[PDB]
This record gives sequence, C-alpha cells and structure tokens, in this order.
Amino acid sequence: LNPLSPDIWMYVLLACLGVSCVLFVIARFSPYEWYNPHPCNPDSDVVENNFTLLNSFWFGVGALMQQGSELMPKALSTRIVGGIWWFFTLIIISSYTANLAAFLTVERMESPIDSADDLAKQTKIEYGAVEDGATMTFFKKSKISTYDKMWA
Amino acid sequence: LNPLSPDIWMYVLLACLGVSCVLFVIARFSPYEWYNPHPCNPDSDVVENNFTLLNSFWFGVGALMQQGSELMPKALSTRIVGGIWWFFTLIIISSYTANLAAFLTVERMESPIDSADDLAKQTKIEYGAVEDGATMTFFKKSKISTYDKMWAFMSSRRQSVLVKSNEEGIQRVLTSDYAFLMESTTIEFVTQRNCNLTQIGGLIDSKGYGVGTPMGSPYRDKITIAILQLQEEGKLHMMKEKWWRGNGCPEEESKEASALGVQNIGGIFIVLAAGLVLSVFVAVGEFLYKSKKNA
Amino acid sequence: AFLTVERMESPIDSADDLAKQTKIEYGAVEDGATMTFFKKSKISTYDKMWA
Amino acid sequence: LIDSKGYGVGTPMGSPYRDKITIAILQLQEEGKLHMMKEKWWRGNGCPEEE
Amino acid sequence: IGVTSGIVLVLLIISILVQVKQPRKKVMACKT
Ligand SMILES: CCCCCCCC/C=C/CCCCCCCC(=O)O[C@@H](COC(=O)CCCCCCCCCCCCCCC)COP(=O)([O-])OCC[N+](C)(C)C
Ligand SMILES: CCCCCCCC/C=C\CCCCCCCC(=O)O[C@@H](COC(=O)CCCCCCCCCCCCCCC)COP(=O)([O-])OCC[N+](C)(C)C
Ligand SMILES: CCCCCCCC/C=C\CCCCCCCC(=O)O[C@@H](COC(=O)CCCCCCCCCCCCCCC)COP(=O)([O-])OCC[N+](C)(C)C
Ligand SMILES: CCCCCCCC/C=C\CCCCCCCC(=O)O[C@@H](COC(=O)CCCCCCCCCCCCCCC)COP(=O)([O-])OCC[N+](C)(C)C
Ligand SMILES: CCCCCCCC/C=C\CCCCCCCC(=O)O[C@@H](COC(=O)CCCCCCCCCCCCCCC)COP(=O)([O-])OCC[N+](C)(C)C
Ligand SMILES: *[C@@H]1O[C@H](CO)[C@@H](O[C@@H]2O[C@H](CO)[C@@H](O[C@@H]3O[C@H](CO)[C@@H](O)[C@H](O[C@@H]4O[C@H](CO)[C@@H](O)[C@H](O)[C@@H]4O)[C@@H]3O)[C@H](O)[C@H]2NC(C)=O)[C@H](O)[C@H]1NC(C)=O
Ligand SMILES: *[C@@H]1O[C@H](CO)[C@@H](O[C@@H]2O[C@H](CO)[C@@H](O)[C@H](O)[C@H]2NC(C)=O)[C@H](O)[C@H]1NC(C)=O
Repeated sequence: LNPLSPDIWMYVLLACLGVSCVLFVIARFSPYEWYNPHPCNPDSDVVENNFTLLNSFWFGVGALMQQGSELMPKALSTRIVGGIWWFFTLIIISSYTANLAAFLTVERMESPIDSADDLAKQTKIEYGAVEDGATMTFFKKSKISTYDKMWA
Repeated sequence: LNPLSPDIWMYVLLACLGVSCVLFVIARFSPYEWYNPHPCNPDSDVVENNFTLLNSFWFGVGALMQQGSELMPKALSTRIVGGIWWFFTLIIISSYTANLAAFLTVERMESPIDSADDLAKQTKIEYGAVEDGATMTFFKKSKISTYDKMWAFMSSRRQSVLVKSNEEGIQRVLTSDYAFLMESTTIEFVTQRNCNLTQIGGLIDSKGYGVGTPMGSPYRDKITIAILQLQEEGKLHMMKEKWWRGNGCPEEESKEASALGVQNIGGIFIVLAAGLVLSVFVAVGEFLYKSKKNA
Repeated sequence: AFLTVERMESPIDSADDLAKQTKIEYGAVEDGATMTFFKKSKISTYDKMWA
Repeated sequence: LIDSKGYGVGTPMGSPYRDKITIAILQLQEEGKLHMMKEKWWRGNGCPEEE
Repeated sequence: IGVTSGIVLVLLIISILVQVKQPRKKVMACKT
C-alpha cells in the first residue's frame, strides 16, 4: 500500500462508491436503458432495466480491478460515466505500477557505506574518534586527500 | 499527463475518432457483418447489423481503456481494424507506464532561468542588488542592450528590489522569490556553505583583486613576480579550495519516490467530477429528446 | 529500463566527470602551454589527467 | 575555466607607458568598450542551434 | 474528506431510495 498515499486510497474507495451510486441513478433517469430482455418473441410490456444497486457496485469494482463485468451500458448518459471511470482506472493502475517500480529500484540502487570514501560524502552519518587519542592524532596529522576532509 | 508529449495526446485522440469512423464504414461496406440477431426461429428477412456510430466510438474508447466492449467484430475486414487498434493500444499503455516509471525514479529538475537574458524577460522573478554598492553602480552605468533593461526594472521598483545589505539579500532568496545579484566570490562561498542555494548564469563583469601598494612603491614588481609564481605552482588553487571548500554539500539524494499524493495526481479527480456533471447534462438532454419524439 | 538508463546518465560536465571516462579520451597540443600545465600540475585530478 | 591566465600590452623593462596604458585599459573596461569589442569579433555568425 | 463523505452518503441513500421504490420488473418504462 506504500506507492499511493493514504489520502489516495480513501479517495479511490470514496469515488468507487460515488460513481457506483451516480451510474445507478443516471441509468434509471435515462430512457434508453429501458428495453426488453426477451428479443425472441415480440413485446408484451416486458420493458426491463438491468442496473440494480448490486450490479452498479459490481460495475464499479469490476472495472476498477481491470476485469470488466457483464453490464456494458448502452445509453449515451451511462457510457460517459463508463468512459470516464475507465480513464480514471488506467491512471491509477499505471500510477501504482510505476511508483512501485520506483520504490523497488531506489532500494536496489542503494549501497551501504563500505569505506572512508563512501563515508567522506555522508552528512547524515557522522564520524567519531577518541579525543586526544592515537586515532584522532592520525587525522590531525594526515594529508591524504580524504582524511583532511574527514578532519574538516 | 507528463509522460506523453502533448503532440501524442492529440494524436491518440485524433486516431481514436479516426479508427472509430473507419471501423463504422468498413463494417457497412462488408457483407459478412450482416446477419440475423434471432437465431432461435428461422429467417424472416431479419438480417441486421450491430455497428452504430455510437457503438463504434464505444469500441474505440472501450478498447483504448483496456476494458473491451460487447461488439467483437466477425468479418475479416473488421477484425484487422480491431487487430491493429489493439496493438496500437498496448504500446501506448506500456509506454505510459514505463515512462511514468522513469519520471518517478529519476528526478531531473531545471531552474526557470539560466542567464541574465533569460532573466531579462521574467516578471514573476524579480531582480535585486545592494543599494549604493558596486553591483548597483554597474547597471546604472551600463549601456549594453540588456543591463539597461535590467536597470529599467530596478530604477522603477526602488525600495522593492533594492536590498540594504548582502545578508538581507541571502535571506530573501532563501525565503521569497528573488534573483539577487552580487559578487562572484561570495556566491561561491554561500552556495558551498548553504546547500539549498545555487548559482545560475556566468560572470557578467570582470573585476580583479590585488595587493595594494603606495603610489610608486618598490614592492609592486616584486609581488607581481611572486603572485605569478604562486599562481602557476598551484598554491592559489590550493588556498581557494581550502576556504571556499565549505562543508562539502551533497549531490546525490534520490529518495524513495515519496508516494503519490493529491499534489501529484488529483487532476484525475477533476476530470472524474467533470465527466459526471457532463453526463447529467446529456441525460436531461436525452430525457427531453425522447419525449419530444413521443410528443 | 531503457527509459530510466536514459535518465540516469549525465553528459560530462567537468574535468572531474572526465577524470573517470576511458571511452572519451583527452587531448592537448604537444609542447604547448596547455600540455605544460598538466605536466607541472599537482592538484589531485590533473595528475590523473596527465597519467 | 581550469587555469587563470591573462593577456596584456607588453612594454619594455621600465617603460613609461605601462602606467598610462593600465589607467587607459581600466577606463575602457568600465565604460564597456572591451565588451563591445569582444562581442564584435567573438560574435561569429550567430548560430541557431537551441532545440 | 468530510464534504466528499457527505456527498457520497447522500447519493448512497438516494440509490437505496430508487432501488426500493422502483418496481423495475416490467413497470415504468420511462420514469425516475
Ligand atoms: C462526450 C464528450 C467527448 C469529448 C472528447 C474528450 C475531451 C477532449 C479534451 C478537452 C480538454 C483538453 C484540451 C483543452 C486544453 C485547455 C487547458 C485547460 O484549460 O484545462 C484545464 C482543465 O481541463 C479540464 O478541466 C478538462 C475537463 C473536460 C472533461 C472531459 C469529459 C468528456 C469525455 C467523455 C468520454 C467519452 C465516453 C464515450 C462516448 C461514447 C486546466 O485546469 P486549471 O484549473 O486551469 O489548472 C491550471 C492552474 N495553474 C494554471 C495554476 C497551473
Ligand atoms: C458487502 C461488503 C463490502 C465491503 C467493502 C469494504 C472496502 C474496504 C474498506 C475498508 C477496509 C478496512 C480497513 C482495515 C482496518 C483494520 C486494520 C487491521 O487491524 O488490520 C487487519 C487487516 O484485516 C483486514 O482488515 C482485511 C479486511 C478487508 C476488507 C473487507 C473485504 C472487502 C470486500 C470487497 C467486495 C466487493 C463487493 C462487490 C459488490 C458487488 C488485521 O490486522 P492484524 O493481522 O490482526 O494485526 C497485525 C498488525 N501488523 C501486521 C501491523 C503487525
Ligand atoms: C495511458 C491511457 C491511454 C491513453 C488515453 C488517452 C485518452 C485522452 C487523454 C487525454 C486527452 C486530453 C488532451 C491532453 C493534452 C495535454 C494537455 C495538458 O498539458 O494539460 C492540461 C490538463 O488539463 C486538461 O485538459 C485535463 C484533461 C485530462 C484528460 C481528459 C480526457 C477525457 C477522458 C478521455 C476519454 C475518451 C477519450 C477521447 C475520445 C472521445 C492543461 O492543464 P495545465 O495545468 O494548464 O497544463 C500545464 C501543465 N504542464 C506544463 C506540465 C503541461
Ligand atoms: C455530479 C458530480 C458532482 C460532484 C460529486 C462528486 C462525485 C464523486 C467523485 C469524486 C468525489 C471524491 C473526490 C473529490 C473530487 C475532486 C475534489 C478534490 O479533492 O480535488 C481538490 C479539491 O478541490 C476543491 O474543492 C478546491 C479546488 C476546486 C477545483 C475545481 C473544482 C471543480 C469540482 C467539480 C465541479 C464541476 C466541474 C466543471 C463541470 C463542467 C484537491 O486539491 P487540494 O488537496 O485542495 O490541493 C490542491 C489545491 N489546488 C487544487 C488549488 C491546486
Ligand atoms: C453548453 C455546452 C456543453 C455541451 C452541450 C451539450 C450538453 C447538454 C445540452 C443539451 C443536450 C445535447 C446532447 C446531445 C444529444 C444527446 C441525445 C442523443 O444522443 O439522442 C439521439 C440524438 O441524435 C442525434 O442528434 C445525433 C447525436 C447522437 C449520435 C452521435 C454519438 C457519437 C458522439 C461521439 C462523442 C465525441 C464527439 C466528438 C468530440 C470531439 C441519438 O439517438 P440514438 O440513441 O443514437 O438512436 C436511437 C434513436 N431512435 C430510437 C429513434 C432510433
Ligand atoms: C520547495 O521550494 C519552494 C520554492 O521556493 C519553497 O517555497 C517557499 O518556501 C518559503 C519557506 O520555506 C516560503 O516563505 C514563507 O513566506 C510566508 C509569506 O507569508 C511567510 O509566512 C514565511 O516567511 C517567514 O519570514 C520570516 C521573516 O520575515 C521568518 O523569520 C519566518 O521564519 C518565516 O520564514 C514562510 O516561510 C515561500 O513563500 C515559498 N515560496 C513560494 C510559496 O512561492 C519551499 O520552501 C521548498 N521546500 C523545501 C522543503 O525546501
Ligand atoms: C534549505 O531550505 C529548506 C527549506 O527551508 C530546508 O529544508 C527543511 O526546512 C524546514 C523549514 O520549514 C525544516 O523544518 C526542515 O527540517 C528542513 N528539512 C530538512 C533539514 O531535512 C533545508 O534544510 C535547507 N538546507 C540547509 C539549511 O542546508
């Protein structure tokens, strides 16, 4: 859960219940989603919708998880909802994959400090020596190009 | 929208309306897409296509967003359209994911300004100089085609972009938005001992220091020979890299990618909300157009 | 991996960035004032550039 | 700039014209003539490259 | 966080309000 901020994991799930409720209302408000599920025999007042509230979450979660569902809306007011929630979905998964491919290569590029030269550049990790000892006396006396910087 | 150029975001959307119009025409021109949607009872001249213009955009957008649709063409002339638009789609998403996985692992940042000429056009970034100093006296005296324009700014906004001292000018770049102009041997002292500042541009004027002597002193020629001896042996580069060395700042701290918040993405939530508001206007637009047919 | 090795690379920007390159080779006018400097120099990198 | 040299109007050993040219060069250097001269001859053909 | 949790919880009750009240089987071909 690290490649996305906890603000974003809530805002996706709040939009997942959000667009699911809008797509349910906007399909009942639209006349084009009302049709017959019985195309074999002719009309006998069998005009029927397909969007339950249970199906609208199944379109919300089912499109978020890149799998798809069986609804596939057919009104222009509902396809714009599906056309935006799909474009919402790609730029989450392709941002989750790209950021997780940035966490795993930064903690693979890193190497621990392995020498005095690798410690000659660090300022987070600070040096140390026994004061007025034989160890501190060396760096005070030294002239070789790095140990002066370590004495600096 | 950064991992793809704005040329490419237009060329995808122009091809999204382009292939959608071609797949609509090429399905009506083909005989194989004409069949019966009623396979239970036999034929009663019920030969019917499936591709509307509304469905062809829904196949164009529906395949671009890696989700798929319900059309699934069945003529060889239409499947070659679907077979290429699918291969068009993978090398966009796998190029968008791969480039966004290159922006988030390698930050290569650039300052807006690079010279005085690039600063000669900026009005958001304001200049600065020590008032009644040797730096301000140059731009008052200058005539070279840009520095007069740089003095046209500072003479207008006096007591706004004319600082009182060097210490205030450092504390104004560090806090506010400011582009302070000063000597080049102090900038190489401040930047080495304050790791969040930088030097943009090059040497504008060309001054020089020097061991002062009285008027007609014998020591002028003997120091000039002595300075040139030290300058070629390398002592005046050993001295300058002893005192302008500073604390030795860091130049590599690529952190872990500092997880995507609302500041990075969140314009996606704007175009999410803009799509749902637009869908309501289409809904009430088609609620009345159907009743107008019924009226 | 192709698009980030393109971003991790930097062009050479100094003598210190040229002090490590072996693909890009140096050059100087022989018996000139430029070559005479690196023969005479002692500052920690230019000796390596003279090496 | 790696080294730091400098040009100069040469005079004989103990010439009277050394002090009068030094005052004259510093006068031209502050009025801006030695930036008008250098941007007249090192201006070149005015390349386009930027891209 | 709070306004968006208020807007969605409004729309969550309205969606249940449509689900219960609409007969949705063969009735109201053009309504709601
Ligand atoms: C149906 C409609 C289709 C339309 C085609 C697609 C649309 C074409 C694209 C159009 C826009 C891109 C080009 C315009 C560039 C102008 C720049 C600009 O002002 O952008 C502004 C935002 O921009 C938006 O808010 C965009 C919102 C449009 C929503 C599109 C939904 C329709 C998709 C339906 C899906 C079809 C479903 C299937 C259908 C069968 C900038 O924002 P700002 O606030 O200024 O922030 C800057 C602040 N700053 C300056 C301090 C830094
Ligand atoms: C109908 C129902 C819908 C539900 C949706 C809810 C969405 C989610 C909303 C909120 C998620 C809740 C946040 C978790 C907070 C608890 C923190 C915790 O203690 O960790 C717990 C994790 O265990 C879990 O919490 C896993 C629960 C998964 C969510 C439920 C399934 C979603 C179904 C969706 C189906 C779609 C329906 C499709 C409809 C067509 C246990 O941790 P621990 O091991 O005991 O402690 C060890 C600590 N240590 C590891 C740090 C050392
Ligand atoms: C990988 C996924 C697969 C590909 C999907 C491609 C699909 C189309 C995708 C994008 C097409 C839109 C044109 C984008 C051109 C770039 C504009 C820009 O630079 O920023 C703009 C953002 O402001 C906006 O315009 C917001 C628009 C976001 C995309 C909305 C498309 C509708 C959904 C599509 C659904 C139907 C598709 C259409 C068919 C009907 C301007 O704002 P700014 O802040 O002022 O910019 C300055 C910041 N900068 C300096 C750094 C730049
Ligand atoms: C029918 C639908 C109605 C709405 C119900 C939603 C349904 C559920 C879907 C999503 C709900 C959950 C996610 C929230 C969606 C976006 C809000 C958000 O968090 O973004 C920003 C807050 O935005 C602001 O409130 C302040 C700035 C306003 C920008 C434009 C508002 C237009 C919103 C649409 C109005 C119509 C648009 C035009 C129509 C043609 C977060 O930004 P920030 O953290 O504050 O820091 C950056 C500040 N900055 C932005 C200044 C740089
Ligand atoms: C203020 C500014 C905001 C914008 C103003 C709008 C905001 C709202 C204001 C007012 C409402 C206006 C909304 C438009 C009409 C919607 C109603 C409708 O579609 O029904 C009909 C209108 O038939 C037509 O006139 C043709 C248009 C629809 C087909 C084209 C879809 C492809 C769009 C590509 C998208 C990208 C286009 C290119 C983008 C660059 C279509 O009918 P049908 O279902 O197809 O066939 C069945 C009919 N039958 C049963 C009798 C046989
Ligand atoms: C990332 O880069 C940003 C670009 O500059 C930078 O943004 C600026 O940050 C500074 C502080 O870090 C902002 O200064 C603030 O200015 C407001 C103005 O109302 C002040 O309230 C306050 O300045 C105060 O000034 C006092 C002296 O008068 C001083 O004693 C106080 O301590 C206090 O500093 C703020 O500091 C400045 O506005 C920002 N520029 C903008 C928004 O354009 C970010 O800091 C930088 N971030 C990091 C982590 O480096
Ligand atoms: C350069 O300036 C930045 C911005 O002020 C400093 O970074 C942080 O500054 C805030 C001040 O609001 C401190 O609270 C943080 O602790 C600083 N982050 C650190 C120290 O990691 C930055 O420290 C400055 N660089 C210096 C002083 O060398």
